[PDB]
Formats: sequence, C-alpha cells, structure tokens
Amino acid sequence: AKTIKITQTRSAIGRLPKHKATLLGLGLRRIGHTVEREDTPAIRGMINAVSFMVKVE
Amino acid sequence: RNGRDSEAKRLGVKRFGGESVLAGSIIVRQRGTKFHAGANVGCGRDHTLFAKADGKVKFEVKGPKNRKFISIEA
Amino acid sequence: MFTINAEVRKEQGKGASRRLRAANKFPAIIYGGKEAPLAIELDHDKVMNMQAKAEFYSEVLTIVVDGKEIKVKAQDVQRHPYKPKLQHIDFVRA
Amino acid sequence: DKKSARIRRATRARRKLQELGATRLVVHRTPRHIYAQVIAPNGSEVLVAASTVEKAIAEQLKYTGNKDAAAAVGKAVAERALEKGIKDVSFDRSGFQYHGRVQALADAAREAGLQF
Amino acid sequence: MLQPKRTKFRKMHKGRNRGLAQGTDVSFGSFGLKAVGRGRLTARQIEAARRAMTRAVKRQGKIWIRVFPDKPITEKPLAVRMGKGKGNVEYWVALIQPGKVLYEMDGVPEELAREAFKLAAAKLPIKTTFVTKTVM
RNA sequence: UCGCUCAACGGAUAAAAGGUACUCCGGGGAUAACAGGCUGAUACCGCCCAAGAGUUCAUAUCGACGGCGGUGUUUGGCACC
RNA sequence: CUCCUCCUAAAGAGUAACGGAGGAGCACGAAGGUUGGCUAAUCCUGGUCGGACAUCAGGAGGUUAGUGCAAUGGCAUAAG
RNA sequence: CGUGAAGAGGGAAACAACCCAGACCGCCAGCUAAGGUCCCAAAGUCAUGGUUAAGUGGGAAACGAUGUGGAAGGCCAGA
RNA sequence: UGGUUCUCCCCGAAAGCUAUUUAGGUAGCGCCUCGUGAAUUCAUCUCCGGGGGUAGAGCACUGUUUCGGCAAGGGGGUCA
RNA sequence: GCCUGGCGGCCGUAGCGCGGUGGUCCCACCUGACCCCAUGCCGAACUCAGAAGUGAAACGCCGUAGCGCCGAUGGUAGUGUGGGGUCUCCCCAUGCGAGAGUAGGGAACUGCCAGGCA
Repeated sequence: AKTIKITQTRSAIGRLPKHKATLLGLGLRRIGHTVEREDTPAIRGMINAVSFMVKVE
Repeated sequence: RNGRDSEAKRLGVKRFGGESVLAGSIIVRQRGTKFHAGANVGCGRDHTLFAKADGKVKFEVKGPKNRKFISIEA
Repeated sequence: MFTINAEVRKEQGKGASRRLRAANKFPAIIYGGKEAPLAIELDHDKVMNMQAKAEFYSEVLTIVVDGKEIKVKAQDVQRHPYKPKLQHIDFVRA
Repeated sequence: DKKSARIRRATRARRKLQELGATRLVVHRTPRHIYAQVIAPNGSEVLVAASTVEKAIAEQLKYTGNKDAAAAVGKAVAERALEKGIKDVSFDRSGFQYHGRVQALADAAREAGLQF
Repeated sequence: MLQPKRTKFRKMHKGRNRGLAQGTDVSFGSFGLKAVGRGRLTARQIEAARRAMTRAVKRQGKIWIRVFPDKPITEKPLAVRMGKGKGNVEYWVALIQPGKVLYEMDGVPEELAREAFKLAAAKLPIKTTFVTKTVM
C-alpha cells in the first residue's frame, strides 16, 4: 500500500468504549506510539473515528 | 390512583432482513399485523409471523395498500 | 432598478452557510428555467437595504454574477426568526 | 356493480393459490360466452386456454353460453392441457358460484382428466 | 384568562423548550410583538399584556393573540413532601421560542402600536421586539 | 380430574390482635426530632411597567394587572454531618 | 402488593419513581370450526302517524363504523 | 457514557466525582498534555493590531442611560 | 456491631436484574478469578441487507387553538 | 398495428372530477324464468334459458390540471464524534441531513385469447 503512519496524540482515558476499540484495531498502545498501517478505506474510517486523537502523516 | 403497568411482551422483529433462518423461526412478534405473511411464512394465532421454510428473511412493500410483507427466500 | 452583485457558491452545506452569515453575507439560489439551479452568495446589508422596498418582491431584478446578468424575480425569503436579517432568497428566472 | 362484487369474492380465493403456488384453472363466465385459462403457479402468464370465443368451438355448438357449451369448454381446456403435461390443477371460481355453467365446465374437465 | 375548555389529559410532562418558533410572521394584522427571548407565558401574563395593549389603543383597531396557554403547570402545596404523586394544576402557560409573534395589531397608526406594544412588553417575562408585516 | 380472594397473588402455619411513659437489648446518622449545611417554593426586602387614586396632576404620597431580582431573617423541601 | 393496555422509554429488546391515564380476576356449545354471501357511521331529501332520531326509498360519504369486555396494535382477502 | 469507588501524579488557591493523564523500580537527563510565563512561584514584563477606564477583569436580572458598522433625514442658494 | 496477626507476584469486580415475612439478609443470573475445551468465534472500520417512529417537522386523524368568510339553524328585542 | 376480454407485474406521475366517445367484434344492461337454482320479502342479487333492443347507466379509450398524488435545487431544523460559551439554551470543526414549502413533473406504464382491415 501507500502505508500511512498513524501516531497517538491524546490519551484514551475518558473516552468512549467504541473509541478505545478503534485504537486497538489500529494498534496504538499509548501516546506518541507511531504505527504503520496500510492505506485501505477501512483504515481511513478507523482514523476518522478517532481523528481528534491521532495524527496521520 | 395510578401505579399499574404490565410486563413487557418483548415484541418486535426477531430476525431482520437478510438473516438466514431455519423453518419455524419466529421472524416478528406483533400484536396486529403491521407486517403481513408473504412467501414461506405463516401468520400464527397471535399474528406471530414465522419461517415456514429455510432461507433468508426478505421485507418488501407490496400490494394495493403498500403493506409490508415478509417473504422467505431459499 | 435593483442590481445585485453575486458570487458563485463554492461550498454548499450547513457549516458553509453559517460561515457566510457570520462573514456578513448570506446564500441564495437562482433556480427555474432550462438551466441548472445556480447557488449564489449575496452580501447581506446591501441586499437587506434593497429588499426593504416593496418592489424587490414585485418587479424583475438583475443579478450580476461572473459576467452574467439573469433577469430574476424574488420568490421566497427565509428571514432570521427574530433579528432583522435575511437567511436565504429564492430567485426564479424571468 | 356486478364486476366490483365478483372480484371481491375471488380475491380471497385468488390468494391461497398464490401462497400455495398452485396452477390455477380460472373460469370466466359471461351471459353469452364462457372462458377458461390454465395459469402457471407464478402470476405471470397462462399455459393453455380455451373458450367459446374461438371459432373452432363456435359452430360445433347449438348455442354459445349455456351448460352444454360449458361442457364443450370443459373437455376443451382439459384435453389441451394434458397434451402439455399439466395436471394437479386447482380450480378458481373467480367469484362465480360453483353451480351452473362453471360447475358444468369443471365437471367436464374432471372427466377429461384434471386432477381435482 | 385563557385556558382550553377541555383537554384529554389533566397533567402534562414538563418537557423542554428547545428550538425556534414556527409562527414567526405577522399573519393577520400590520404590526406585531415578536418574542426574541425564550420562556413560558402564563395566562396571567398574556391577559395582563392584552389589557395593557387594548387600553393604550383606546379600544380601537383589531388585536390578535397568536399564542395560547395550553400547558398545565402543576405546583405541590406548601409543607408537603416529595413524592405522593404529581401535584395539582395551578396555571397554564404557553411555551415561547425565539421568533414567536405574540400579538398582532392593525387598525391603529404605527406609533400608537409601538407605544401599545411597549406597554405590553413590560408585562411579559420575555424580551420582545416590534415587527411589521412583510410581503414574502 | 377436583379442592386455594394461599389477592401480602414465587404462596412462612391447618390455625394468630394489641399495649408499653415500667421497660430492655442488638444496631443506625443506612433514618426522623434540635442545630449546621444545600435550596429558596414560602417569608422578608428592593426594583420595572404604569392602569388608576391623589380637586387638576400616573410617579408628594399610594399604586391595580403583570414583570425581574436580592437576602438567608420564617414556614418548608432535602436527608449531607 | 398479582395480571393486561398506553405514555414515561432515549425510532431493536428491556428500563425506575407513593410518575401520568385506564382495565382484568371473565364471557361463549356459539360469540368455536367451515362453507356460501354481504359491507359500514353520519348526513340530505322524500314522508301515514314519525318529532333530531322507528321503517322505507334515493343521494352524499368512504369505515369518521363495527370488533362479548380497557387501551393499543390490527382488521375489506375483512379479524366486521 | 466517563471518572471515583478500587487511581496515585499535574492543573482548577484549597477542592473523591471536573480538565490532563493511568504510578513496576531507579536517575541531580530530555520532549510534551491540561494549565500557565510581573513577584510569591518554574517559564514572555513576547511581538503586531484592536478594545475597555470600571480595578470591568475579579459574582447577578428585568430595566434605565448623549460611556465609548451599514444605511436614512432635512443645507455654503445657510442646516 | 466490632476485631481478624508475615511477604512478594499475576488478574481484578459489584453496588444491577429477578424473587423473597424481603428491602442493611439471602438466592439464581450479570460482572471477577482460576482451569479445560472449542471457531478467522469476538471487537473496531468500510461496503451491503434490514426493521423502525425518536429528534425534527406537520395538522389529514385524535384532541386543543386563534381569526376571517359562515349558503345554516334561529337566540334575540320582534311581529302578530 | 389499433380494438375488446381474461390473468398479472405495479400500487395515486396509476386516483377522482369535468368533457368527448365506442357496438353485436367483445363487453354491458337488456328478453324470459317454466323447471337446476334462490330472495329472512322481490329472477333486485344469485342462477338458468337466448339475443329483440340500446350503447342511456356501467365499462374501456381519448381530451382538459379543476382536485389529489409525485416533487427536486438551495436553505433551515435535528444529530453522531470532538472542542467551546453559560439559568434554560446554544455556538464552532467535521460527518450525516430532514419535514414543510417553492420550481417543475403529471391525465400512468407493461407479459395471453378474440375481432377487423394488413
């Protein structure tokens, strides 16, 4: 793929249970943790679900 | 003067559209019709529609009164 | 007599049209006729001091937009619920 | 309002033949003619049909539209279906009382062979 | 005061008062008293402002009340606890959104109306403006 | 298959009311009275509008119908100590 | 104080309060089965008594009726 | 639904529940979050533009008041 | 009701539902833990298939509500 | 290829009004009912005989927008997620986005027999 890089900007403490599952499906364990996920539209929708707390490059 | 209600009857759709059901599976429990029995589906005495045949659940408006039917398609 | 400057709407929607109103313009539409509907933007306090006349709603108007004058009639006006501000105008071809 | 009453009687008997998926022998009666079709379990289009309106069964008859004419169609629609391989047909009254000409037509198809 | 002659139900829920009003144009008269705030207009307030308008125009020109008090507000007696069922219906309000035309008027000159709608606005708990009829 | 207002309706027994200021014990601020708190419907105080009263004259004085606040001074609400 | 219907109840189910309204503790050998029919309320007009209304006849209307008993879901293929 | 319960840390002066963030241990290392950067007290007496004159900021309503953008009105033939 | 005595490591609740002579007790379930099994089972997102009647809105229905025109019928002085 | 009839698909852009129109081809009333049959009374209906009449009613087809019905575009409402302002209640970013109403559409469209010139 193009394999975008996603990193976690904020934390997952006070968040919805559906938001924490989306960070699980991306693989983000903590703040600053970057991750290397492929560029499918099912990963674009995972990013958009938590775009307030992830930063894509 | 008030204070009484009854137990909730757990009505409504039990198998939605596109779900694969066995025969005899209850598809909707209802009081009136509000959902009529199309192909491969019986009405039942309390109007509980149920799958007469295995297949997928299919809702469609059909008829001269725009009534919602439920077919079953194998 | 009434000649209105207009610009074409680049973005339509809710937050787009709330930005036009906060930036002292307001959206409009020119539908009607053969051609497709034409989403436009007018400036508010120039049209607001022009629709206070009774003949803005009576005679044919002239909306100039990007090199085109379209003979129009005002058709329906959404105003603000309580402030003396317009929110939309419908124009029909004439 | 003769037709508006008759299609009201048929439209319960037309169902339980769509929800059953049965081949419908439908009979249409009228003052001077008598009609019959055999229609597939689908609601689409007929398989065989017979009436007195065809000129084959016109001057083979003393009169069109009586019970001896309905027994002419009764042999006619049945003998033309068995050559296509259609039996186990279901009779639709189509709102008429199963008594007169339409009894005489279903009786003369049961002799000629149509499994009801 | 205004009140429905009958209702199908004695008590209503409290509800909420979110949104903007639907009757926002001067429909019948020439001059209007539009509500720009949001709250509840009890039938005591609607009547007190109906007299204050009518007395200012000296019984001249037609007057429309475009709102109606159709919500039964209950109120528990003093020194009674919480619970023990909903309290007893004591007055009737109209829920008022921003943009509601409260009153309307024609048959008077406008400066007599803006005077009379200023006397009514001091009887209401809701900030209000004076609006006149618009073609479209 | 029958017999249950076992209706306190998952039915303590076949069969069951009270008094206690003579009282007792085990607990509770899980819960009341007092006071504190929170809240202010009520109460009290102020203000807005001005119909009117005041010989004329709304605003010297008073102020109907209605409006908005303050106080924490009552009667309460609550049940936090 | 058990049961039923509606709302609260947040468009699946469920969901509390001494929340808001109502009902049940049966009836029926036909009011069940089936088969063959049928289609209402109200209104107008006509008018033997007969009046707003008995019955009859037409027109309108289209279920505003009816559903042994609450309310809701239904009901013309009628479940009437 | 989130946090507390059963979660310490930073901020909101203090302040279970709010905001930031989830403490394995050590370090006299670094970058940040919310919050902040005159002094108490770590960091801008930052840069450019505007506003306000009340210590507003740093508690409050109806209402009152010449505090400080677009038009409208009757004149260098005099407002 | 009060007390319950050495240490590390791993995980980690609930204060709900239903019953209860029950409501500060208990029981089944829910959630916790340990163990043994099993399926691309589970979650997330995208696309598809669904059913709604909530928010909104609306006023044909059920009620309620103004105002206007009402072809009424006739209160009402009124005539006889 | 129009015309009619059965059965359907479809379910108001298909309905209704209003106007015009069609005959033994078909369909409708219509002739008669003595019997099969049947009306809580009526051959009205159902049903059976058989075509003298008429296309009046019905029923098709063709007109007309009077009425329904359909109905964008834009805007508004609401709202998921995120962050803000404060009695209530909103606003920003982003995603989804009505209802109502305008413009306009619209006098339905379609699979078997029979009839008559082809």
